[PDB]
This record gives sequence, structure tokens and C-alpha cells, in this order.
Amino acid sequence: ATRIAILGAGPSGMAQLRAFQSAQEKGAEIPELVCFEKQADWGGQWNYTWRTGLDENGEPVHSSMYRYLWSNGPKECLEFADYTFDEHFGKPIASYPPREVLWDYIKGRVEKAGVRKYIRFNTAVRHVEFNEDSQTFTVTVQDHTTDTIYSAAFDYVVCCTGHFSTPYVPEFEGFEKFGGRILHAHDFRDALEFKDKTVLLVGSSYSAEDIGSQCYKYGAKKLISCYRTAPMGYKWPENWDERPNLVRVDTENAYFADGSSEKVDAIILCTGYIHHFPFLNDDLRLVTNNRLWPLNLYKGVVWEDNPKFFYIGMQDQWYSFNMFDAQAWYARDVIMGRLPLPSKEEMKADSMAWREKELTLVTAEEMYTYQGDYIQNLIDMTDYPSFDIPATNKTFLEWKHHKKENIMTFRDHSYRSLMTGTMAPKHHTPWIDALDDSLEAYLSDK
Amino acid sequence: ATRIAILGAGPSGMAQLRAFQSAQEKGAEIPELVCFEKQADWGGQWNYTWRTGLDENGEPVHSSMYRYLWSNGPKECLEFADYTFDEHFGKPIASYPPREVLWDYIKGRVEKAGVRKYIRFNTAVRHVEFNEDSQTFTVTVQDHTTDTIYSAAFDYVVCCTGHFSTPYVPEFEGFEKFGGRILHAHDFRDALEFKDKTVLLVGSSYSAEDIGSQCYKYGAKKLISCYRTAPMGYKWPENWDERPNLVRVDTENAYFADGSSEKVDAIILCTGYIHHFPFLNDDLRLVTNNRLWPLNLYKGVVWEDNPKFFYIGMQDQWYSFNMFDAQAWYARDVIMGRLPLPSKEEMKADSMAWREKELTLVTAEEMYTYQGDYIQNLIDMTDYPSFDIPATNKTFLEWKHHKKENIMTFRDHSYRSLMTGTMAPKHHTPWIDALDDSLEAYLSDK
Ligand SMILES: Cc1cc2nc3c(=O)[nH]c(=O)nc-3n(C[C@H](O)[C@H](O)[C@H](O)COP(=O)(O)OP(=O)(O)OC[C@H]3O[C@@H](n4cnc5c(N)ncnc54)[C@H](O)[C@@H]3O)c2cc1C
Ligand SMILES: Cc1cc2nc3c(=O)[nH]c(=O)nc-3n(C[C@H](O)[C@H](O)[C@H](O)COP(=O)(O)OP(=O)(O)OC[C@H]3O[C@@H](n4cnc5c(N)ncnc54)[C@H](O)[C@@H]3O)c2cc1C
Ligand SMILES: CC(=O)c1ccc[n+]([C@@H]2O[C@@H](COP(=O)([O-])OP(=O)(O)OC[C@@H]3O[C@@H](n4cnc5c(N)ncnc54)[C@H](OP(=O)(O)O)[C@@H]3O)[C@@H](O)[C@H]2O)c1
Ligand SMILES: CC(=O)c1ccc[n+]([C@@H]2O[C@@H](COP(=O)([O-])OP(=O)(O)OC[C@@H]3O[C@@H](n4cnc5c(N)ncnc54)[C@H](OP(=O)(O)O)[C@@H]3O)[C@@H](O)[C@H]2O)c1
Repeated sequence: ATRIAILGAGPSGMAQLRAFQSAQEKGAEIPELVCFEKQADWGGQWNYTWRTGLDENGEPVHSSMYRYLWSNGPKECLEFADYTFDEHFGKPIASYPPREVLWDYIKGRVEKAGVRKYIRFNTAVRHVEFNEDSQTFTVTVQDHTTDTIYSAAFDYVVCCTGHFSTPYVPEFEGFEKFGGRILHAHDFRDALEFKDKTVLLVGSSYSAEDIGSQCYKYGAKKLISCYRTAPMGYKWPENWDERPNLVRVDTENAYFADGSSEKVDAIILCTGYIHHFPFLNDDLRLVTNNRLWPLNLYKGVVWEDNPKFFYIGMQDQWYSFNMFDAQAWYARDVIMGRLPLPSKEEMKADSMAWREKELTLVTAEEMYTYQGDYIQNLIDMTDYPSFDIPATNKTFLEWKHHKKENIMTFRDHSYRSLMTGTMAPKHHTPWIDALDDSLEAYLSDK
Repeated sequence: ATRIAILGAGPSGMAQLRAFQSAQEKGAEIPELVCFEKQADWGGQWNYTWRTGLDENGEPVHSSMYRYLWSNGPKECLEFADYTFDEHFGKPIASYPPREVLWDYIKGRVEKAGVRKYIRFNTAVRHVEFNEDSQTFTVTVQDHTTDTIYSAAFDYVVCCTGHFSTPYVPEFEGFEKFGGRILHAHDFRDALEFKDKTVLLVGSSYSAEDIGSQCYKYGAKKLISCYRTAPMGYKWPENWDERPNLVRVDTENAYFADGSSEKVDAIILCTGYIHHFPFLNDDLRLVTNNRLWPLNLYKGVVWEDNPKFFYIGMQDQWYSFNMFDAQAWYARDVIMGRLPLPSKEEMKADSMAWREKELTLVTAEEMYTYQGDYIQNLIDMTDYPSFDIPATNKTFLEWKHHKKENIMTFRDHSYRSLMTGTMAPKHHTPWIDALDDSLEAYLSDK
């Protein structure tokens, strides 16, 4: 009786469970499933917590999400092909929902699927070891409800623990004497903490854009963004400027490669994350920077040194929810014997060709399109519903232009669903004025 | 060739190395020693970092220490019996040195001992397993310098990883709505971050007393302390009050079991720590609250279910540095065969009698005196130099009275060394006015 361990109940682990349940619903015999989740509820990043650093059990706090976060790209680019926004909400809604709204949506699918029963919440995965003599994995966990550590044997293991939770936090000279708060983006919670302050944001990617936008929207006095290689380059509001990189700090001031200098109240390092798996030894352990094509993953999913071990969602993410689906459906089919694996040599050659293409990429359009091609290849192999990928790529193109037009109003635009054709209505309140982030305020009138 | 693993190079792991080195200096053959330390330098808590949450490798940040921290008790109560303050500094100093000064002192002893060579820095212990078949331990670590995970075999393991680093962080109704910073004492770094703010401190023990004192000294507008059981009782300054526990928080305000309420800018949970050992399964893992006599430790040191495993410094700490010495010398002597262990039944009965006495303790004096008795029993069994414990107890008595007299000036008093007899002079600057926490300002004549 074959047995599967799924590590994590975020979007990826939820998709993995959904994938199996869907095969079962069609009448197939499926493996026994156990899913381990260290948090008290599913949803992963989208499960908000006020906690910071270490959680109530002493495990690293997982979510990096903050008050007032809304979708960074069109919801239409992340809609599940087997569970639409229309089905879930019963009505059209706008295109960039707040966190709690997206959280409600991803949970809706697995509530309907009835797969909560497979999950052991409040349980941290400590160790995964492969045993050569038995060809099984031993998974060791800590159940923080009973405060006991136990282990169990599995035939296959699917790792869904994310890669945007363990921060990359570089040091700058003087940090030990600066008098204001220093935090990583991962620790950022309520933008109101910085009302009427001067905030320095170190970095120039999605985290800097959006955390600065929150500080702006909720009333920071002044924002400074500094970049290591090139500026974000958007037209920012009046109280926000982009400088070349921080070089040092003193008691109160930041100094930049500019020769400029000024007083700053708080420093937020928006400097990204590391791939970190403390429960894996080197035989199973993925080591990569954040990118579209990590190596050693056949079809981006199958660990090439031991193809009884799988990874979901370890790539950088233009696409997200329906990419995890495409991967989870594929992992499922491999595990079930529907898609036999080629030799290790063929895997290696295939992965090298995908890496060669990855190194070629220059524009944003080339990047999301490459990821669409990856997804296309996955959904063609499986009964996951095909959806219109070139039309999703075109939605990304529109979104890109909207950001360039005006970085503060991109969230005020609407797109059509590629699953239903339903056009998103305009939201009742422009983003800059929509201060309440609750699901109730978003879905109600006003 | 017998082999020992020492887990941690704070004061306890340094003492364990010092104990073995001292035996060797006297002419004995010692085992091979390997010490693993996840930080880049030794000193444990006393090694200051600006970092918070997770460290540069993604390991939990260890030190809970903050800017401007000074010794909480007389230095005379923590003086090494084999390496005096007079030897280290070459002159008298006042009785409550700043963190950097005490760090320099603890490093001084192990610099002189030459024990740096046994330590692998930037290396995090992941797992310790005991193999019944070989009667050895397998220690698996991650070397963050080479990003390599490897394991090695040991005959004995001494755990020195501390118990004041994994926070106990209780949740209060409304924390997910509150607009200012919420942090644990463990994340507290520079008190200047709170200058001109209203700060609520949840708790009523050493962390609350001292973090409040720092916020006060460096210019917080207003301080509130709230207690769960009973108030700290000291006479606080004008802008600081104590009241019954927090019950809930909204967007801007804290509400107390009082019926009282007010606007607060930051909340600091001074609610203590948990014993947390993510690298130990239940066969080896100590489970206890913070107290003078944890169970399952023969002489407070030998793990009773597997007496080839040892714990140093897991008790609550009135005494500290020379308690770790007493423990480390004892662990050393059992490892080397100088002090054969009694049967498991005898160990149990001994530990029970120590626990029975512990539950008897009511006053502060009874508590440090019991810990003095514990230490006496250890140093009598070993060649650690005897020192005057009743005279150390009388120094605690004076310190207690000084705190009762005035909680803001207790650090301005001086005591005599029980090791050398020499009186500590008065510091050049009253604590409230000594804003500079550097070693250089402290040791200078002005
Ligand atoms: C700040 C931020 C904003 C984002 N915004 C968007 C957005 O607007 N749109 C979008 O499409 N994507 C966004 N993302 C991307 C995000 O990666 C995905 O949307 C999605 O959350 C990834 O799903 P996942 O399940 O792979 O990983 P995660 O959501 O990270 O979930 C991993 C799960 O693994 C669990 N886990 C980890 N370690 C252990 C362990 N040792 N034991 C047991 N359980 C463990 C965690 O508790 C968590 O539940 C954002 C990410 C961040 C960090
Ligand atoms: C805020 C605060 C203030 C204090 N003030 C005083 C004071 O004024 N006077 C006093 O006498 N005592 C004070 N203490 C008490 C403190 O417990 C002791 O002084 C002393 O530091 C205990 O030493 P230790 O080596 O047992 O533990 P620690 O100092 O905590 O050191 C443990 C070592 O283990 C390492 N480690 C942990 N986990 C791993 C791992 N998995 N792998 C590898 N290495 C690991 C850590 O990096 C660390 O170096 C204070 C404690 C705190 C928290
Ligand atoms: C479709 C869409 O909306 C989309 C597409 C992709 C990703 N995402 C989102 O983006 C992700 C989140 O993205 P992220 O911004 O958290 O992290 P990254 O993007 O990896 O880069 C931060 C990096 O930080 C900077 N940095 C690193 N070290 C630095 C240093 N020493 N000094 C100054 N800056 C430093 C880097 O600059 P440099 O390396 O010099 O440029 C780079 O800007 C996820 O949340 C995902 O959801 C969304
Ligand atoms: C000789 C000497 O100087 C000495 C002696 C011992 C310790 N220390 C130092 O003190 C240590 C550090 O001591 P610490 O204050 O960090 O931790 P503890 O003392 O364990 O208690 C915090 C606890 O927090 C309170 N608390 C817990 N949950 C609460 C809740 N839900 N609401 C309100 N309050 C709550 C407890 O109240 P309650 O439980 O209700 O009282 C108690 O006050 C170390 O730094 C050590 O160096 C020094």
C-alpha cells in the first residue's frame, strides 16, 4: 500500500492534495497521503500572522506577508483551471484582490475537495532521510500539539515548503550602531508603524516596489530606495526617490555611493530570500538561487539524484497558482506510474536544454513567456485542463504596461478571465484610497 | 581514541573546553574534542548582533542581548575561580560592567587556554542520534562556510546550546489589528528606536525591569508594564506605571484587566523563553520550564535516560559563569572516569530529593542559597577551586537590597571579589548618565 508525504500545506501542498483527490474522484485508486504543516491552518504565505522571527512553537515564522497586501499581478493570471473565480465568489470581482480574498479562494478549492483530513497541522518536519536497503524515506517531525517527535516511512516525498521565507539579509557597515529599526521585508507587518517617518528601502525588485508603496499609501514622511545594479525606474511620488546603493550608516544617517547622505528612521532590507531546507541532507537538498530554471529538477519537479523525491514551486514565479497545479498534476502522474521517467542521462540532457534557453532570456516578456512554455509542456502531459497560455501571456503584457504608465494605479485596471471569459468589474475604491484590506470591505458595497 | 562533541561555544561550551584544557595542563590524557558553534565567534548571548529573527545563514538568531546592556547582578557573583577580574583587566573596575566588557573577560580565559582550535564556527548542529549498536552518537551538522552537511561519530555529547534564545510569545486579542510594532524581548536591540514613544512591556521579571529601564534611560515618552500574577513592586519613575494584565488591543489602544485604556506605539513581550532543541529526538530531549531544578538531570548535568549525554547551564541562573564551570568540571570528570555514576535508581532518588527541596523555596534568598548549595556539592567533587559560596550569597543579599532601595541606581554600587578580596571602586559615571556602552568608555579613567 504505497504512501506519500507532502511537506507543506501552502498553495503547492494544497495543489498536490487536490491533484490526488481529483484522480480519485474520477475513479482511480490513489496512494495513502500524509501532509505535514507547521502552521495551525493552510494557505502558506497567504495565511497572515502578526508574529515575526520565531512562531509560538519556536519554529521560524513562515509568512512574509504584511497588512494591506494585494495581488501583485492580475488574478486572471493565477486562476485555477478546475475552480474558477466565478464558481468560488458567485459574482465578478476586481482584478487585484487583497490577501484575505485570495486566501479565501485557494482554501475554497480544498474545502470543496475535502482534503483537510490528510493534513497534520502544527507539525514541523525535522528530517527526511532516504534508506537504501528498503528504498523508503524516513520522515521525522515534531507534533507541537502533543510536544512529541516521531517518524514515519514513505515511498515518495513531495517537498512544498516554499522559497520566500528564509531571508537573504546582507550586512552594511555601521548596522551595529544605527539607532533606528533594521528589518528585512520578511519582518514587515503594518505600514502604519512607519507613519511620519523617513524609511530607507534597500533593493530594487518586487519587495521594494510594494513595501515602499504601502509606506507611501499609509503615510510615511519620506521614502528612499537604493539599488545595487540598476534603478527600478518608475516615476515615484514626490516624497520618494531612488539613490545608488547604501554604503554605510552611522548613528542616524545613511550614506550612499552617490556621496549623498541623510537622516533615516528605519531600514528595510528588500533583498530577497534563500532556498533553505534544514530537514534535508546533501543527497536530497536543492541548492539554487531564485530563478526560472533551477538545475537538478527533471521537468522542474523531479529530483534527478533520487526521483522518488519531488519539489513543487521552487522556480521564481511570474505564473504561480496554476503553475503549482501543472507541477502537482505531473508529480502525481509520475508517482501513480502514468508517466514513466526516462534514464538519468535523458533527464540531465533535457534539464540542460531548459537551462540553455533560460540563460538566453533578457526581457520581462521573454521571461513570463518562457515560464508559459514550461507550463504548456506540463499541462499537455496530464489531464489538467489546458487553458489559454498565450492569452495569459498577453494579460501579463497589459499588466506590465499598466505598471510603466503609473506604478501607483496599476491595481486600478481590470482584465478578462482566461477560464470563463468573464470581464472583471472596476473595484468600488481606487487603490490609493482603499485603506481597509478586509475581505468583507472588498466584497461588500462602498 | 575517545571523542566528545560540545554543542555551543557560549560561556558553557567555553567552560567545557576550559575544563578539559585545565586537566591536560595538569598532565592528564584527555579525549579528542570537537565543538560546533553556529555563530562566527564565541561568547553566546554575549556576542552582540544587530540581526533579528533569522541570521545571515537562515538559522534562528541566537543572542537576545541589546545595546546598552550591563550586567544584571554583581560581577563578583559570576567571577571565574581560575581566572580573576584582576588577572584579566590588570586593575579594579566597577561591579556591573557593560556587555562588551564581560564578553572581553569570558573570551580572555579561553584565549589564554588556547581552546579556539577545537571549535568549528559558522556550523549549525542539525541532528544528534544515539546508535544502540555501536554505543556512539552521530552528530549531523551544516557547515555554512562551505554550505556542506556532514556527520561524525562521538562517544559523549555535551549540550551547551542555552535556553534563553527561543522566545515564549503569547498572543493577545487584537494583535493582528494593532498598528505599531509588536516584538518579543528577544528582538529588542537599540532603545533609541523608542525615543519619544509610549511603550507597553508585557511581563514582570528581569526582562521587563531592564528593557523598561533602557527605554526610560534613552528617552521613551511613557512606559507601561503589565503583570499576569503580581507587580514587580519597585518604585518606577514618573512616566512609568505598572498595572494588571493586558486583555486586548485595537488599532491604537491597549486595554487592561483594570478597565483602564490608552494609546500605545509599541508592544514588547517580556514573557521569557522555552527550552527548545530542534536537533534532538525524544530519547535525548530535555523538556522543562525555566527553574532551579529541572528533572531528569543527575547532579543537574547527566541526562538520566542516556548518561553519555550531558547538559550544561539548563537551570535558571542566579549564579551563572561559575555554575557553568562547576557543571563542566563535573561533566569532564565523569567523562574521564574520575567519578563513576551510580545506578539509574540512585540517580532518580537523588534528583527527586533535589526537586523536593526546590518546591519548598519561597524567597529570593532561599532561591540563590539553594543554587549556592547545588554548586558547593559540585565543586567539592572536583578540582575546581573552592570559593566562598556563603560570602557570594551575602553579595546577592546586598544586591537585592540595593534593587529594593532604588531600581534605577542599584548598578551604581560596588562589592568585593570573593576570589581576590579586592573591593571594586565606584564607576566614573552613574548608570543613568552612562549613555556610552563601549568597553573603551568604561575602562577609561574619565
Ligand atoms: C511577500 C510576498 C508576496 C507575494 N505576492 C504574490 C502575489 O501577489 N501573487 C502571486 O501569484 N504570488 C505571490 N507570492 C508568491 C508565493 O510564493 C505564492 O503565491 C505561493 O504562496 C507559493 O506557494 P507554496 O505552497 O509553494 O509556498 P508557501 O506559500 O511559502 O507555503 C509553504 C508552506 O510550507 C510550510 N512549511 C515550511 N517549512 C515547513 C516545515 N519544516 N514543516 C512543516 N511545514 C513547513 C509553511 O508553513 C507553508 O504553509 C508572494 C510571495 C511573497 C513572499
Ligand atoms: C537578555 C539576557 C541578559 C542576560 N544578562 C545576564 C547578566 O547580566 N549576568 C549573567 O550572569 N547572565 C546573564 N544572562 C544569562 C545567560 O544565560 C548566561 O550569562 C550565559 O550566556 C549562558 O551561557 P550558555 O553558554 O549556557 O548559553 P548561551 O550564551 O545562550 O550560548 C549558547 C551557544 O550555543 C550556540 N548554539 C545554539 N544552538 C546551536 C546549534 N543548533 N548549533 C550550533 N550552535 C548552537 C549559540 O550560538 C551560542 O553561542 C542573560 C541572558 C539574556 C538572555
Ligand atoms: C508576475 C509577477 O508579479 C512577479 C514576477 C516575478 C517575481 N514576483 C515576486 O517577486 C518575489 C519577491 O522578490 P524580492 O524583491 O523579494 O526578491 P528578488 O526579486 O529576488 O530581488 C531582490 C534583490 O535585492 C537586491 N539586493 C540583493 N543584495 C543586495 C545588496 N547587497 N544591496 C542592495 N540590494 C541588494 C537585488 O538587487 P540586484 O540583484 O542588484 O538587482 C534584488 O533587487 C516574489 O514575491 C514573487 O511573488 C512577481
Ligand atoms: C540573580 C539574577 O540576576 C537572575 C536570576 C534569575 C534570572 N535572571 C535573568 O532573567 C532571565 C530573563 O528573565 P525573563 O523576564 O526573560 O523571563 P522569566 O524570568 O522566566 O519570566 C518572564 C515572565 O513573563 C510573564 N508572562 C508569561 N506569560 C505572560 C502573559 N501571557 N501575560 C503577561 N505576562 C506573562 C511572567 O509572569 P508570571 O509568570 O505571571 O510572573 C514572567 O514575568 C535571564 O536573562 C537571566 O539572566 C537573573
